Amino acid sequence: VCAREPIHIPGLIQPYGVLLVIDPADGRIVQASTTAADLLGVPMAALLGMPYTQVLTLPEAQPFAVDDQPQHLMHAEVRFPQRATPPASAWVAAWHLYPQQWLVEMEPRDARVTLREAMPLLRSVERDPGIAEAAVRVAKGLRSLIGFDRVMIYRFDEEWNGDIIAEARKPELEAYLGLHYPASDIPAQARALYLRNRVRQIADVGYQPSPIQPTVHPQLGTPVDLSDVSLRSVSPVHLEYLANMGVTATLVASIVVNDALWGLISCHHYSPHFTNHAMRDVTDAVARTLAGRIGALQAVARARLESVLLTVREKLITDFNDAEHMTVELLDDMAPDLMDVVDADGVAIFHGNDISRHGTTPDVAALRRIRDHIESEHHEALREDAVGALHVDAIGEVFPELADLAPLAAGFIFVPLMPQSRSALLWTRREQIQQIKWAGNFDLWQQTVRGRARRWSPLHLESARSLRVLIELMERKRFQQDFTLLEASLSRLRDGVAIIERGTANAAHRLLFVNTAFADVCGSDVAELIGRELQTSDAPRANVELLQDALRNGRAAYVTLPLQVSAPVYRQFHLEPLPSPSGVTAHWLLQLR
Amino acid sequence: VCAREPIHIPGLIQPYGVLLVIDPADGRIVQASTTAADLLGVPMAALLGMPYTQVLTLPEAQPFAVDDQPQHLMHAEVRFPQRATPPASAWVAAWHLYPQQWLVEMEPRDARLLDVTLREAMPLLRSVERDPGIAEAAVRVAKGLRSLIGFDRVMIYRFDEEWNGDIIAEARKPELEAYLGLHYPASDIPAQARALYLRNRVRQIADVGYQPSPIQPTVHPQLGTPVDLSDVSLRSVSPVHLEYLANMGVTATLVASIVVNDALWGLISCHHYSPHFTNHAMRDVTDAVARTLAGRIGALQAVARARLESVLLTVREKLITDFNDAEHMTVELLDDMAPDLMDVVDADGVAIFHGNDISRHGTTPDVAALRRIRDHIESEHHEALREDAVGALHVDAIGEVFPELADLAPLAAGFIFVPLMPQSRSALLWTRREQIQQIKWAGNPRKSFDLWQQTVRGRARRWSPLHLESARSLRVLIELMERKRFQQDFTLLEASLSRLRDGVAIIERGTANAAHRLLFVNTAFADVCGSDVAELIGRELQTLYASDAPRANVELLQDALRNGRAAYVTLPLQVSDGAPVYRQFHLEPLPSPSGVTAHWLLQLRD
Ligand SMILES: */C=C/C1=C(C)C(=O)N/C1=C\C1=NC(=C\c2[nH]c(/C=C3\NC(=O)C(C=C)=C3C)c(C)c2CCC(=O)O)/C(CCC(=O)O)=C1C
Ligand SMILES: *C=CC1=C(C)C(=O)N/C1=C\C1=NC(=C\c2[nH]c(/C=C3\NC(=O)C(C=C)=C3C)c(C)c2CCC(=O)O)/C(CCC(=O)O)=C1C
Ligand SMILES: [Cl-]
Repeated sequence: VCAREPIHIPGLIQPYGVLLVIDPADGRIVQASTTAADLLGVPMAALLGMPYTQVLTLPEAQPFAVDDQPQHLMHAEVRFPQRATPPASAWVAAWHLYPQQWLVEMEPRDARVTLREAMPLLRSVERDPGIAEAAVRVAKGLRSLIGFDRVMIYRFDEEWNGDIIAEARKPELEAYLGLHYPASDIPAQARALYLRNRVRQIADVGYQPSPIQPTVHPQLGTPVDLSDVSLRSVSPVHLEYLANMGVTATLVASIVVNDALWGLISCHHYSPHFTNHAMRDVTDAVARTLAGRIGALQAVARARLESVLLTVREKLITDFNDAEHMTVELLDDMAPDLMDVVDADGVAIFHGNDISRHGTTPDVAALRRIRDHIESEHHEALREDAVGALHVDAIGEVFPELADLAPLAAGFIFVPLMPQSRSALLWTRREQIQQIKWAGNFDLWQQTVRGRARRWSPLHLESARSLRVLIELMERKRFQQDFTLLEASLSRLRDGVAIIERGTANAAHRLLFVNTAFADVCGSDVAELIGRELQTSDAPRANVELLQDALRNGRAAYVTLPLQVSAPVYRQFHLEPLPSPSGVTAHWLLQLR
Repeated sequence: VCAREPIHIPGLIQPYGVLLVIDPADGRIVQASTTAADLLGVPMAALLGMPYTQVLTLPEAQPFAVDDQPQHLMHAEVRFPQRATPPASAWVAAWHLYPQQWLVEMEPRDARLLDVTLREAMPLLRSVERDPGIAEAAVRVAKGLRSLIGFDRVMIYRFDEEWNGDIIAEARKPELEAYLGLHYPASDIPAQARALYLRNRVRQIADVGYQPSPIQPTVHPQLGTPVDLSDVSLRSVSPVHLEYLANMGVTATLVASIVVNDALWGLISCHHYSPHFTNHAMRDVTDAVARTLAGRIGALQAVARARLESVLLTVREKLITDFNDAEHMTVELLDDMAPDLMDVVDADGVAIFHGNDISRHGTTPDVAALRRIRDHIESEHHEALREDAVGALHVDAIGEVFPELADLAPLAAGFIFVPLMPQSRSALLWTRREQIQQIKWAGNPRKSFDLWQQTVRGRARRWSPLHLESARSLRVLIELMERKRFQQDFTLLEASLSRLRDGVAIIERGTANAAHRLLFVNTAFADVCGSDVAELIGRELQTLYASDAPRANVELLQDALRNGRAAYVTLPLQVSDGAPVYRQFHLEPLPSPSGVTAHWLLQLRD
């Protein structure tokens, strides 16, 4: 139920500032935070329904009507012309202009040489190698700039769990660097708002919130969507957490990379600390700058890998096409590249009952168990829902029966997906134990994750899909290998054979294959005979009819008929239908001693 | 010789400021620009070898020793304590701290838009950070920077794959002819110049045709090397380039590097037809917008690749299943397949070849013309082309690569051909029709002023590496066709053989560790033996005859197997029941490419 909280409609503000909801129609204040009455000259009752111009004046920029896309005015100087001296400090206001509402949030200026001071840090990260180096540079650098007791770089993993990859802290305290946090700690709903509103601040934990006096819109009958307002009251859940932790102030800047939430810049203060708009703007700058390099280094990385992976793949393709006899040594020379293209620990090449095991891989019988399990009708759903190839990161999860084997085959890539059989390819990765330091799931916990291999890189997975061609290459080569063998065998027979292709009644019944013993009795050789109509009257009408009726229907016949001599030569014509997938005769076997 | 100039060691400074080289060992000035003597108070002779501290009055930040990675201190307030009221304008100094040397460059403050300019630039950075597509961001940056600093010209120069430039965006005075859309050669910006723009991201010329300030002790007095400015903004630019700008009428420069993915994507070129020094605060804002724009361009490039890459895969994967599912390739199968098959590679046409048959689709040359192209590629002359090729053979302009096939270009200017090996029977030809290019040059030292429009013919749109990998990823449709065809024929011959009367078996020759086993067995054969076909495949041949069979007769058969020769011997069969069944074993070697027997044909009759 907690992971289902609205959070964007709390109907409360952080007391450090004031919020006003204005009807753009008349320009009158429809809703207001309880803190408004004190800052502005007039108490609540009269302030409600009053025009905004009457109570607050702003010289820099003014609100305006918006058509569809909401527009946001940044923090500018705002004055309160309705009281005999109301500035116990300087005030600054920001707008959120919607087509049905105007949202003005105001807070003190403060400031205390900032954007120029941040420039050397930005420049220094914008050119440093690897994420690690940049993360730690940003951590230390922001700790110097904004001055928080803790500055940590929190990276989201694939299942949205966090990891503190970088940290800058006071000499005292215990480092949270290296700690793992669940996905449950930051709900989807919350994560969305960090992508929306990039810099989030908790000025003092355990603040006494300011409720928006008219809770719902008096004419729209809805609460205030505070999704863009910085004054948005945080979940009491999270507040209790921070309070239990001893941290009293919080600054969180979103590390958005390629329009995706990559991670967060988490800042904790064990005393209260309001970060003013000007400073928030600097942290946003460093977050974007860091966010930038991470994606730059990620790009250069992909680029490099992508090429070498192709160079290898392409060697594999030629080497396989060039060789006509798939030998043990062929597969032994091929094996390293075949493993390398996908960064596997082992590979097993299957060719119907035969297994060419290479690298660090389970025993032949164990490999058979894995294949037999995948090819199963139970896991039939798995292959369909799969994309080009079937792959696992922890065999024990996906195939609970195959829970063991994991020390050598924790992860695997399997090609082809169809239970096509004969030729297949099993790439394996051995179990790599993970030592993960939790937040407590008064001391530390180290989960020692077993039965999982290193995650299959999407780039390696596409490398795998790109090798499906080696499977049909084997199959094609194998059929062609067998075909010639059977063609050889047939031609060397004594009992005169020929295959007959049924003409779709448009074409006549023509010869497809003819053996040497057959083409001899006829006289003329094989190449002259391929593509010659079987209808080759002298021969009794009765006997021919029997043969013609078998062809007419797609049935069998056994009839003695005279041939063509270069004695006239009579033979017994043994026509027989060969099984068709459709069940409708398309070919016949003709033999006749 | 010009394309191999040092430029990083000119031994000269831009007169607008002063440069000093300091020995970090005991803080003395080892080298100095001729402009140093006038602003620092003390003339050259005594100023040389003197500690920086005597003329130091920098309160903000001080230099320091470094270890390995050089560090740079930003422009801060510096004062000259040797003269009574030394200037008329405030002076600012920046440091370049190297482990062997310290480089301090100083110049006037000026400002007239400082951090007020940094807040003023914030909504522009904000505006581009949100912008869709490069084209919109480029033009936003152009207009925005033209407003932020009053340059007469602001252009966004994009480097193409061959390091040639294109002015994709431009913001200018109402007057002066727009250079927007103009193409520049790679030769105009040399490799070493390009390298420095990746090194020093922001570079300005205050006034073209400045009287340079030489570094009085030309080489280091103790290290014996010249001063590598590289990071110093005061560095003197090539006279070559200065003459160019002068000929062009421009007097002031400001060039901010658009570095994307650690590579020089392009430049923000700013021209002023009068002189214009852009202050420390000034340069800093352009750097910001340069950082921001470069950011967004890469972001959009990533999201873009990501999107395309997926839809291509989705299509590719439909084609794979659709092709595997169909067992007899019909005209309608290929007609339904055709659009996706063209789309996966963004082709104008495609021709599917299945030995003498051609399924041509889209905008493609005639059947005979297609045959000419294939026959030419499959040629022994162009054998080198297919070897040097990667997964598939691809052309961007058929007339160049295949001079004989110079025509056909209106419909097949570019193509992708698969498979690479002259494997034949099955193939795939993707075509792209001629797209004429109209490229506006600067001129074709060179006066420019007059532009030339090159009208390139016989070329199709460049094959995207993403589309080329899409093509390579479809080689599987070729072996799929071939496999299907061989399997189709094999099954036919296997059918034919199994329905025979004479009683046939194929034998696979073993080794010293393996035995001679039956590969194929018909019914007529498996009947005489008794036990069925599936219960006989993989059976050792020695099994088939009785263990009572005369030593003499078996020997003859064993000799033939031992050597890989033929034999014809009557032998009793291994009768489960007890009825003596004898047959003439007609073993015969089947032709091998090597000529060394690998299989035998066994026929039975006696
Ligand atoms: C030696 C061959 C050269 C020829 C010919 C030529 O025209 N220039 C040559 C050399 C160098 N050019 C250098 C810098 C430079 N080049 C450009 C190019 C353009 N600027 C434009 O505005 C346009 C079109 C509108 C073009 C095609 C720019 C902008 C710059 C930087 C100076 C500036 O901002 O104008 C160069 C390096 C010089 C240096 O910094 O030392 C060399 C050697
Ligand atoms: C319900 C689920 C929640 C549990 C069990 C919990 O502890 N918090 C839950 C919900 C929310 N968390 C939110 C924000 C938030 N969590 C963290 C977590 C950490 N931050 C750290 O610095 C460390 C360790 C060093 C951990 C483990 C952070 C950083 C944030 C963001 C704010 C911050 O800086 O802490 C929210 C959103 C709150 C809101 O704005 O309403 C919810 C809900
Ligand atoms: Cl809203």
